[PDB]
Amino acid sequence: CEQGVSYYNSQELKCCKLCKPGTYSDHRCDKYSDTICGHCPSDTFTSIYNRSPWCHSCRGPCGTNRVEVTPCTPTTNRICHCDSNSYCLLKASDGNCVTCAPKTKCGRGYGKKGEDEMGNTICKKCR
Repeated sequence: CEQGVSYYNSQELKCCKLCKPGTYSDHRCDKYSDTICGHCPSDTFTSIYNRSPWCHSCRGPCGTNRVEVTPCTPTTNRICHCDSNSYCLLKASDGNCVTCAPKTKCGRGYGKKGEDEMGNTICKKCR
């Protein structure tokens, strides 16, 4: 069977179509027909070609101290990032930041030189 297109159905002894992101398996394939895929209901999603019986619930609204970098769409879960003044202290596997921390502010006579791998400010002295 073809990757991200179909899967092997041991009971029907044939490959059956996978459902595209934004859809889920409404009816498995059988001797007569191939998979029947339904549209994800509102506030739900599927991000990969799947055999899912239902779509996944989108995580709730981000909030004031977060920016909604990725909206909740039939193919995308909602993704929340820290604002530009902060960096993430604990990331979720999908990139969603659970915990934001403010970036270090450079003191008087200092300025931004760049950021470290964690996203925090690196300060240099101004000449």
